[PDB]
Amino acid sequence: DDSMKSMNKLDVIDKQFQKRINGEWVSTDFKDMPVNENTGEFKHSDMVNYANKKLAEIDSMD
Amino acid sequence: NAAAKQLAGLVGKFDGDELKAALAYNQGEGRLGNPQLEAYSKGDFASISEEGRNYMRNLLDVAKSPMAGQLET
Repeated sequence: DDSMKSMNKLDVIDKQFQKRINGEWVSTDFKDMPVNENTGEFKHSDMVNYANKKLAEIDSMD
Repeated sequence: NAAAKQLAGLVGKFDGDELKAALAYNQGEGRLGNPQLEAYSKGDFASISEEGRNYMRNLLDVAKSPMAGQLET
């Protein structure tokens, strides 16, 4: 259950974050879009996990 | 003088950010308003309302809050 919840909320976080990178005024603080029905709650754990996984992901790019 | 003291406290009670003090006076400190005062603390936003954001924008003169450079845009 945690693996699916984390993957879904992780991609949601990343998309809403790319929005902030390209656009402006997106409020990535803690309160995001949890209405995915599957994503459900956002723990604070994701954004730290998001930053870590995405930074390593960038490291692994070609 | 009493209102000047209240506004000087509002300037003091938050920070050297007078625009939030003006918003706190106009929209009340602690009623409906108190969410907005906190909401301001996250960017100019939309959690703030018809009279709130417009009146706050009217005081885009002196001075000198970060949100004053951040209200527009």
